[PDB]
Order: sequence, then C-alpha cells, then structure tokens
Amino acid sequence: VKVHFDQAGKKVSRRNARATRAAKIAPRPLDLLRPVVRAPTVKYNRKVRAGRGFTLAEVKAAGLTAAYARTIGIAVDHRRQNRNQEIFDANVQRLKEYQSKIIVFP
Amino acid sequence: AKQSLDVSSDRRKARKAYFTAPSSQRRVLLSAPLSKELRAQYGIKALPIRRDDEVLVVRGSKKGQEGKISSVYRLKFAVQVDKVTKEKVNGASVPINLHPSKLVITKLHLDKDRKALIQRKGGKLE
Amino acid sequence: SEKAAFGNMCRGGRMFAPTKTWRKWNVKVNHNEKRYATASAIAATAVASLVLARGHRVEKIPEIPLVVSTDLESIQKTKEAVAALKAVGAHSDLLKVLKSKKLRAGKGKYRNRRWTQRRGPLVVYAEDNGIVKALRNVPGVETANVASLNLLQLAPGAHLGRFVIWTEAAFTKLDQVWGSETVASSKVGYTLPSHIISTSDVTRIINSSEIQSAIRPAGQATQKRTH
Amino acid sequence: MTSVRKRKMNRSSVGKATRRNKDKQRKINIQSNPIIAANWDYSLTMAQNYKKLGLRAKLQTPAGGKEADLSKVVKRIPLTKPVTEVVKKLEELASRPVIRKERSQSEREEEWLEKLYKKHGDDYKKMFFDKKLNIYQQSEGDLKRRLLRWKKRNGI
RNA sequence: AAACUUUCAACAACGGAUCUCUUGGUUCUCGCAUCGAUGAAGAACGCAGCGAAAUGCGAUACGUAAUGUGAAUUGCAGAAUUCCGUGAAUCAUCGAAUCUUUGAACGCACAUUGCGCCCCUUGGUAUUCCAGGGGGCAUGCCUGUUUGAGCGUCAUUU
RNA sequence: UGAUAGAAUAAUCUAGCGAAACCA
RNA sequence: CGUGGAGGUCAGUGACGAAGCCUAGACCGUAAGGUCGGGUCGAACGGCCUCUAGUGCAGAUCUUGGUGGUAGUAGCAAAUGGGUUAGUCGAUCCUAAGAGAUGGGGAAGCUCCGUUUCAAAGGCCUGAUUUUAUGCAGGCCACCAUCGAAAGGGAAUCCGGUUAAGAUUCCGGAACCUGG
RNA sequence: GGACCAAGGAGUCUAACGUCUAUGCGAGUGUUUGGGUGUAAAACCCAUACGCGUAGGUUGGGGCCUCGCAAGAGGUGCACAAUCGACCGAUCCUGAUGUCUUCGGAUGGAUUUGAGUAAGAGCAUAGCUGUUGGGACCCUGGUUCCUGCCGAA
RNA sequence: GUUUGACCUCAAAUCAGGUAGGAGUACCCGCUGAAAAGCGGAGGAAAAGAAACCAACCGGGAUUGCCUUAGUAACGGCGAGUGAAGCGGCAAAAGCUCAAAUUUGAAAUCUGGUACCUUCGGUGCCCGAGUUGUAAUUUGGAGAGGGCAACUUUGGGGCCGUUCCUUGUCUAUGUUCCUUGGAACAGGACGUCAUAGAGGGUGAGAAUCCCGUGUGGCGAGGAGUGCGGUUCUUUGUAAAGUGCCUUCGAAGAGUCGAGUUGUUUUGCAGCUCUAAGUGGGUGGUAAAUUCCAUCUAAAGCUAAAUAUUGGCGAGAGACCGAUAGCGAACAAGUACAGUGAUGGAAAGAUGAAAAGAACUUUGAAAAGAGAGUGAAAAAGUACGUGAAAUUGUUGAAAGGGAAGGGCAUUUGAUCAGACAUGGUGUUUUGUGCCCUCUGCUCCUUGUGGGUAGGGGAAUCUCGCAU
Repeated sequence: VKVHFDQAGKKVSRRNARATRAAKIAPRPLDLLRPVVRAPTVKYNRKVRAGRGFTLAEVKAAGLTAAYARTIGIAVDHRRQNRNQEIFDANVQRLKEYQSKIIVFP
Repeated sequence: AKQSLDVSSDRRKARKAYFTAPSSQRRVLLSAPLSKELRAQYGIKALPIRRDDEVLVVRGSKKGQEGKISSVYRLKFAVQVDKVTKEKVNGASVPINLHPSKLVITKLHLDKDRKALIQRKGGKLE
Repeated sequence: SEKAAFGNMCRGGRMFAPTKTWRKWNVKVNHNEKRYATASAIAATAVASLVLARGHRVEKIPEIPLVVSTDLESIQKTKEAVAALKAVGAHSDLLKVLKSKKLRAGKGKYRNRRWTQRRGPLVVYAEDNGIVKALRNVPGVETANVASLNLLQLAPGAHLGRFVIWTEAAFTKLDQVWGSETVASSKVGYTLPSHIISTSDVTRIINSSEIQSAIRPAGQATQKRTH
Repeated sequence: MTSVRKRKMNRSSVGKATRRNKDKQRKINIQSNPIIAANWDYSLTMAQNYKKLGLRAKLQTPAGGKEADLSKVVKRIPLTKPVTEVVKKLEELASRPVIRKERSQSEREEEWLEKLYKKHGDDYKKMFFDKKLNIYQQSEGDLKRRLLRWKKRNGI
C-alpha cells in the first residue's frame, strides 16, 4: 500500500530541478536536440515521435562530426539506422534549422 | 503575513522557543521602549534593558512609579526595579517582578558597548 | 499509529477502526462542471441582492458590478489603495471585516487556526503592477487574476455572490477569458452554457397577457367553508 | 520525535544543529553569464524569462499547454450564415573575435629550417633525400609547410 | 418518648467525572547525508559551596582554552566591572586541549586488581641497586625496507 | 536492636490494628 | 434531536462573567431534547446554511478508576550513622582427574578433531676466527602455550593488651623468612 | 447477567462488479501520469496519447387537430406491445453456370435463431444502496437518539 | 670452484606506512528459509545501466521510474484463482574504459625514502616495482600506418570579483482620552503604519508595548572552479581534428552448448560431457537443397529521473486534548516484576505575583484557633473547575421486622405572580421643522432630500408640551 501524497510536492521539487539545472545551463536549453522519428508497430506506424539520437551518417550529412555535435547539444545514437528517405531528410532540415539559430561562444 | 518559508507560525513551536530561550536571547527579549524625550535624544524607540539605568512604570497596579533597576531577573523574564516592593507582614521587603514591555526607560546608563549599539542602530547619539 | 488490553472497549487498547491514510481525500470533478460552477459564481456576483444576501456592506457603492480604472493596478502602497477603496465606498465592508475578528470556538484554536473573521471585497486585475502587495496587508481583501478566478474565493462557503471589484482592463479581459457569442472562448472547446428557460421571471410569464387570456377564472384563493 | 536519539537530543544541552534552507531553495542565481545575470528577473520563470529573452527554453514539444496569455481578441467564425536585444548582445559577443595568437615556431627547429634553407635553398627533392639535418626524414610538403611558415615569420 | 431504620433538604466529607488549556504525541510533505582501532555505540565510577533524579563533564571532571555579545547568576551562600572595559554570564558560538575504568577492545593473562617486556626522563651515596614520572608492546591483510634460510634452480680454469 | 500490647502467675477479657469470599 | 471538527454568515455572545457544574425554579417541545431564572465558576463559546466523522450505551461474568455492604467482622507475620588495617592466615605459585589455543587436518558453515602431534616452534658460549683491511665467523644445547585445588603440594609470628562493634592483620615487647 | 457510580466501549475503511438518483456533456465522454502557471500540497490553463461507448404493413395508443353546445365522431398518431412481413447470420435439403475429378454454390425451400438490421446513448463525477474479498460490528454473549409511515413468514 | 654469485621460494622483524572488524540498519543488494525470522554487505541512495535488445513495422534504440497496455496474454485438480510483456505518453536523459597485432631508434610507467619548495601536491636525487609488460595510441560507431591538400586548435597558473555554505548586524506606526477591572491586551472616542493585520510574550481578545513579521541594506569567516575580469607565464619540429589517396586491418573457452539432478516458473546451482571462426546468438519467413531480419555473449565503470516507519534538520494538519494521543505531555523504558531472556505502570493545572499564611495561643507531635496575605483561600504547596456512587451532622417526615412507582386530590412547607398605570374627545397657555418673508446646499432632477436668518401665533392651523 502506497499513496502519492507528494504528487503536488514532487512536481514543485521537479520544477526546482528544472529551475536549478537551468541555472547552471543558463543560455542552453535543458534538453538536447532530438530526432523526429516515425514509430514502429502498425498501430503507431503513422505516428511520428521524438527519437533518441540521429546517426553518424546523418550528422555528417549535416556537415559536422558527432563528437563535436555532442558539444553543441545534439543527441546522437550510433545504434539506430536510417532507412527511410523522408525521415532522414526532415531530420537533416531539423539539424540545419538548429544550426541556423545557435550562436556559439569561443 | 509570513512570507518566508523559513519563518514558522506554529503556536507550539513559538512557545517552545519562548520558554526555552537562552539568556543571551532573553536580554534581547527583555526590551523596553524609550521615552519620548529619549527618542528625541537619540532617535530610537526600544532598547535591551540592563540594570544600571533608570525607568518608569506605565502599566500595572504600581502605575506611575519609577526607579533604578535593582536587578534583571532574566530567568523569570522579569526585572526587579529598586523601591517598588511589597512589604510582607513580617516587615521584610520583596520587589515586584516587573516586565520591561510595561516599562518606559527614563535615564539610560551609557557605556561604550551601549554607545556603539546606539550608533549601529542609527542613533543620533550626543 | 500502526500497531500502537487489545480491545476497543479497553483502556489503552487498540481502537475500533484504526484510521488509515488511504481513505479518499481529494475528489475528482468533471472539468466542465467545475467551470460551470465558476461561471454561475461570476454571473451571481453582478446581482448584488445576492451580495447583500450573503452579507456585505455595499449599500453605498457607485454601481454593480463595480468597475474601477486599470490605474488601480499601478498602486504599490497600502494606504493609497485603502484610500482608493474609501473613495469607492467599500469602506463599510472593510470595517465590518475588521470588527469581525473573533477567536475560534473549537479546539482548532490551538491547532494554528486561532482567529476567524469575515471576508470582504475581491479585486480582479488583468495584470499586477504592485497592487497585490498593496492590498496584501489589509484584511478581508483578496486579489485574483482573471485567468484563475478561484471558486473558493468566488463563493465562499458555497454562498453565491461575494463582493467583487473589477479593474477596467480585467472587465474587458473577462470576454477573453470566457468568450461570448462574439469572442471565442480562449478555452479549448469551451462554451458559455445555455439556459433551459429564457425568462428568469415565472410570475411575469404567468401574468403576462396571453396566458392571462387563455386561463379560466380563479377561485377565492382560500376556500369558502361550507357545512 | 519518539526515537531515543531524538528525545535525548531534545533534552540535551547541546541544542539542535538547525539550518534554514527552504526559503533559499526557490531562488537561484544563474552563475554563468553576466549578461543573463543582468536580464534575469527572479519573478517570471525559467520559461517566461527565457521567452522574454528570445532563447528557446525547451527544445521541442512541451507537454501541456503554454500560456497564449490573451495577446489578441479572437472572434467567432460566422460559418457563412444566410443573408531580441539581449539576443543581439550575445550575438555580438559570440560575433566578437577573441584576441588570438598565431602559433609560432620553436627556435631549434626554425634554426634547423634555416640550415636547410641555406644548404639546399628552396628545392625540396634534394632536401628530402638529405641525410644530415633531415634525420627525422620529414614529409614532402611538411617541409614545404614549415618553410613557408618560417618565411612568413622571417626572411620573406 | 427516646434510640434505630428509611426518605428528602441544608452544610460538611469522599471522589476525581465534566469544562478550558498543553514545551506532548500522531500523520504528511520538503531538504540534507554525517558513527569506528585518530578507539564508535553501550556499560561502570566519579566531578557542583550547599544535588536526589534530568542534563553536562572527566581528576583541567555541571568544566579549560578560543570567538562573539556585553552585565550578570539567582533557592541560599559568595565573588564582582576599576565600568567605558582584554569583561560577569548555568550566555551564545566552538575550529585548541583534557578525557577515569571498560567496551569492536588491543602486552600476556584474568575467579588474580596476577604476570610482564621495551623505550624516554628524574631522583635516591649511584657504574651495579632502588624509587618516581611518561610512552608504547592484539590479530589479519597490503606495499616497501632490513635480516636470514632452502639438497629449489643455475653459473663458476680470461 | 527487635518485636500487637495490657491483664488473667510467665496457663479469658480489654485495647490497638484490621481483611477477603460474596453481593437482579 | 444530540456530539467533535471545517467553510460561510450573524460587523452573534462574553471578565458588568464564556464554557462547565448544581438547581424540592420557570417555560416550550409527542419525544429525542431545547430556552431562561438562581447558585457556583473563572476564559472562551454559540445560532443559522452547508461539509465531515474515532458522532449518541445499561448491560458485553466489557476496560480503567472511585465507593459501598460484608464488618469493627474474620482474624492478629493474612501488608506494616559507625565498623572489616597482614612480608609471616589465605588467595596468588605447583600440578591432579580433566579442560584447551598454536602448527595442521576436516566441515556449505555455526565451528569440529587434536595437545606434542608429519612445524624453520629459541637462547647460551667464544671470537686481532688474520687478513682482503668500513658487510658475521666458529660452535653448544635439546621438549613444548595456557587453565585446572580458599580441604592435595607449599618460606616465614608468637605472647600480653585494647574496641559499642576489629584483630595470629591495630598497640607494646619479643621473633623469624625471602631478595639485594 | 448483574454491589453501585463515573469515563471509555462495538457495522469503520478500502477494492471489484450492480441497481437507483442527481449533475455536466452528448455519439461522444473522461483536466489533475504528466507539463505550464500560482497569492503555492489550493486554484487556473493544457500538448500527445490512453480508457469506455458510438460507427415495411395492420391493430392499438399518450396526446394533438377538426367537427360537434355537450355527449361523441373523424384524422394524424409518442412511448411500448401483438400480428404479418422483409433482410442479414445460422440451420438442413435443392446442387445449376461452370467443372483440373473432386472443386463449386446458383436458385428454390424449411423451422427456429438473434439485448440482429430496418435511424444511436453513452462517458464522467457525486450520493444512497446490493454481492464478494480484505481482521471487516465487537469479544456463545453483547451491539449506543427520537418520532411517523409501511409491515410478513 | 670444497669457492663465489645470480636468481627463485619461504621465513623473520617492538622496521616504515596504511587498512579490516563494532554500532545502527527506514530504504537497497546477496544468501538461507518456515509456520516472516535469520545471515552477510553497502550508500545517500543502492541496484540496474550503454543490447549476443525489442520487433516484423513507413521499424525502434542504455538503464530507471510513473500512466496505459491489463486484470489482458499466459498459467492453474484451466479449481481456488495466479498473473506478465512489446508498443504508446511522460519524467529523466550521457556516455564511456579494458583485453587483440612492437616504442623497439632506446620502460618512454609507478610506489616508497630523502633534500627542498608555493604542500589534498610539486621538483630533484636514490632505492626499488616492472619486459611473466608498467606508459602513449586503438575498443567496431572501427581503427592503425603512411602520403597529399589544406585549414583549425592549443596548456598552465595567480589575484580580485561572482557563485555556494556558515554566520553577524541594521531596517515601520498610540502605549492618545473615558468606563469597567486586582491587572486593560476588554468596551467606547480620536488616531498612525503597512511590501509589516504571520506568530508569540507582556497580570484578560495587543498591527501600532516588546520580540518579531515585511521590505531592503551592511558585514564576517569559509568552500570552490562554476564563470567574469585582470595579471604572470607558457614551443617543443608539441598535441589533435576534418576530407582524399595508398597499405593494412588482431579480440572475452571449463566458456557457448548437451545430458542429468535439485530449485524456481523459464532461469539459476551442482555433477558429467564439452565447441566454432565468412564465427556465434536470437526471431520470423517459405511458391521451399528457403531467404531475410537483428545483435556480438562469456571483461569493467557511469550521474539524473527511484525507494526511504533510520539519522540530521525544517514546515505543515477538517488528527488526539491527559482512560485520547507514543508505553511514556511528569526525573518513562522510569519505578517495579522476573535468575534471565524479557515484561512494564501510575503520575499535567496554587496564584498575575509566593504575595506560600509575620505575630499570639492550644498542641508530644500530628493538627488547630485567633490573625493576616491575596481580586478570589467559595485559590493554603492535600491546592483551576470540582459531577455521581458513597459518608457525617442538623432539620422535617415516615416506620416498626416498613419494598418501589403510576394516576388523582387534599394538607403542610414553599415559590412565582405589573418597575402596568393608559387611550379617546374637548379646553387653557407656551413652544418648534406651525405660519410668513428672505436663503444656502445634495443629486436619484421628482409626487425629491438636507439646511440657515429674521418675524408672528395679534388671527388661523399642525406637531409638541401644558
């Protein structure tokens, strides 16, 4: 037996985390740059979704290295495979738009 | 009202703070307001009372009496002023334990700690 | 306590029905139903026969619903806003609240609920400009953004029609908040709900002309006792 | 407050090691850039304050509803009835070139290049197959790169 | 008739019910992460001018030193503060010390107040002898230093 | 220091202390 | 109808006396009950619209507390500061039947076997060990931790005096033993 | 079953189905896992998902209309009921046009079938209650206010 | 050479430096295990965790946790009932390190000792450790060697701020009049503050008496690289990254697996057997001498989202108010009981102040009586208030071996039992919102409201008084 009495409280604490982390990460977003990825499982195969990370080859197609891209806040998954054209292209456009909107301090 | 979270408004906590207070906090609690003349003198309203200074009584049954404090009985949150006593049926004398919130200080006993305290509280000390 | 003779009848024994935490505390409410209750409260605040029916000192106020300029929001000091409510005429309500401070009759006096007093005006603002700090110190007054409009603040004790003061921009903003037949809702898929009867007065309908045409003549309105 | 430890610590003459934290955990300093520390407000939120900056606070797709906060009046559809600033400041700061230093050459190896420059001159196929003063057998073009850096540094 | 018995009332007993409080629990939430061989927790014995418990302390014993505040402490007794301050206080804070006997308990033993061993210091005629004071001396494991041993293996006519 | 005393010789009365069982 | 608590309200009541208690005081209720007087008393408490429940007792040989009779009865218990002084007296030391670490060996393991056993189980003598010139050489000895006796084994003290209560232990005199 | 008296003292809570009632919306409904917000365990706003549901005739007949002063007459007929239908699925025969030699179901029958079609009603919350399970009224015994109404075996 | 020395092993050190134990144990992880207990081991979390994964899709992509999947699949004398998981939405997000081929043009590596220095360390020197392999580089997502073309990059300190912690200090407004009271903090009148009307204390309900509260300010001592400025230096053929070309291009074995036994509901363990390298694991697929999918096991680390009836602290409560609430509001795990393991009570309120009853007297002594304090001993350390059961005295009545109530009435006792004292008409005189004249003022602007000055009742008239 357990009752979530702290449901109101923990959220507050969580936003405190979402405050406090943000304090350290002051210009940058809290979250990384995640891929837009179409789901499996025919019930959901029309659904698109947030994915974990893009790939090496896609980040190369964006025009940078993944080792550098992790410093730019772009989530990268090696074990994913890019197999759909439109997914790949839309995520490349996403990467380009993310590159357009950042300004990086030396 | 209470805006800080670190401030608390529990009656039980507040009384447990009050009655179990150490003596250094008690002389801060045992504070008396100055006269209108002394406020015109130093620009300050209330002060921690000690024993060397002079006072008048503004409430109670012994209202409109005055004197120098004999001793500050900090353990009972109280203060024995000289010459405000009950004389028992043996003929002996025992002072009324007064309370500094019911007192108005008339003549201060000024010291270097006291002068520096008046200075740090913004006093216009002569 | 969990385990902390053995009888409910016994001195010091375990009690009948140890009170357990998993008894229901919060109660789920349909969202449209909650919004409907708030809408009925807001509509009730206009009337002011209801506000007198709850008990408020609003007999000398300019009109209903009382609407002040938005400049009220820009007051940042308590004495100025209290003088402003004097200039309104809600002074008697404030004095009622201030006199009404009594001590709680229960044991809950020593459960940090020591004092009790009536409720007063409710100030509705579009935007804070220091007004909520200025009215914080005066008792009985409670402020509310138009977006929230707390029902507990609206109909306290489930009695409809607390005395509510509006700022000018808030009163315009109420159209944004609830919509109309002209302005949409700003709430997702919400509609200000309909009436099942159009005319609020039944005796007007009964005594109108045409029911009064269609109806047979009436009795004595108390029966003539025969035999 | 019924453990033996808590009761003894209550009755003890030590006093509780009491520290107050609950007020100061809500407020945070941002600690990182003085520009954001200037424009930070401590009143709006992380979210509202990042929006007022112009920086995208969360990247993508917030759960829940944002504040559309009544910027405009929306009117009903008739259905055809019948008849930047701080962004600019940080953009200048990132656009500001740092005072960089050219990577120079070390004195021994530029002296080595100076020996090669007088021994062979400018040609590279002879100095590539030179044993003395090319004992590390430098690459054909690394020689060119170091000599061009040395010439731009000294001796045209 | 008194005495006695019963009932009722008055006053007085007995009793602690009721009412009102409450430095107590009870439950929920939030933050934090911190015991030991540098001797824990726990036990014992003492320490106050006058103490029984409670707390505090360790023979420097309801404490010492430090820092801050600035005149107390208080049941009685008694010091005071040269008081314009190196300063009371059962004050606060606490970072330097002391820390009795045990206890993971640690020189060996132990039903002994048994038996030691080593080092440092001082004295008593002191080169021997004795006395005092002080400090170490448990097991396992790791790394290293040092000392050995082995019929283990090998070399040994420039 | 310890033990109900007083009287009946040092073999019944007074005094002192004083229950429990049970109890439409 | 009543009870604890909660929201609203009566700008409700209250140290010129709340709540509670008593009331051979009055009143209203069919009743559950409610209202007032008086007395006592000292600090909070009510009416109304709602909410909420640890919400209503004569019994359960119920729990706890208090008080009866029994009973002045049974019966007499039923409950009723000071002082110990030891080389010689003992313990301590030795071993007895027996117990038991170590080295080892068993056992998933708590631990079990075994006691001088298949152990490198210490402490003594000599040295210009006569040349390697600032590094230990040559020999000797031979079983085994510890515990186990206030009656076994075992260094040595007697007389007289003295205390409210102590003495081969204090006092006086007279002795002895061990080690240096 | 009882010496008396005071206080305490026994159908509480939760989960799953079920009826009823109230409320909001309605072929849809359900904010509160979570996010945003806040005067901060309150209130306020809500993205994507998810849950559950959705995806003919005759006879009458409430009424209503007409006429009739009325009584009645005629007409249209809510809900619902009965009939005769129809169709779908099944049921057992017919077994064609074709047919890979065993495939096929065309057509016509037959009874019942079914919360079937032939024009929805549900979802959510609350309350009271039914069954079951958690210690589950308390320890055979006990089980706490009044009045009214209905009231068996 | 019967000598001497390398090793290697094994001993010994009152050698140097370290470390293990025990307590607690809410949460965590292992082991054992009944009708949980126990054992072992940690931490602020732990565990798990970067696929030998899930899927069959338009594929997804470490772990963890929440909602849903779902009371479904599946299991079960398919009885009792037991009881998942993929996906989706969300919270949180983070990835890395070894082991395989040589640095061989130089073991480039490190502990320790010592001397110094700017000391959670640095430098030097010297012992050691180590080739039976310590460094650099490389963990498949490859990578390495070169070469080409370019570009692109540099590290370390200081100091002062900032940030964090621990503190210290400052920062409003009545004690204004009256009544009551022992005491105003009560009641009334008049106020002031407020980003402060939370709370507490002060002899009764205190914003304004005090402490605080609220708003800001000034410090102090630390922690620290989080970043922000300054300042000092850092290169040595130093280190790295991207594209192209060329040449190569090595990985977890008593393991995988098989059988059996136990255990669990498929893993795990034991025993026996025991592999491969275009390998192996796993799953669908078939028009079938199938194709396709998807990972790399047998090595390791990793924050956060998570649990937490323990610790250290806070803050709250539609909780209980001294038979309740913890056993314990109190000198409660106490007194006490038990040989022990263990069990385990009862017990809160004088008063505002002890002002705790001077003094006289009875009295062994206990207790009195005078007296006094106190607002109150109808508060006397038996003490707030002080119910019932029960006891004593007095009064009344009844009874004589009398039991209780219900109705109804006498008798006796007793109580209640106007602050009632007016109305109607007439008359006298006086006065005013009555009369007249002259105004002022508020709007709701009328069928209005307030209000002034002088005159008159000589006459009328209203109200009032008489």
